Amino acid sequence: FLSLIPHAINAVSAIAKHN
Repeated sequence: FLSLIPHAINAVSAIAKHN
């Protein structure tokens, strides 16, 4: 459902947010 391109762009916040 295209729910793959906008997902990775969000995970980039977990890195930074996951510390």
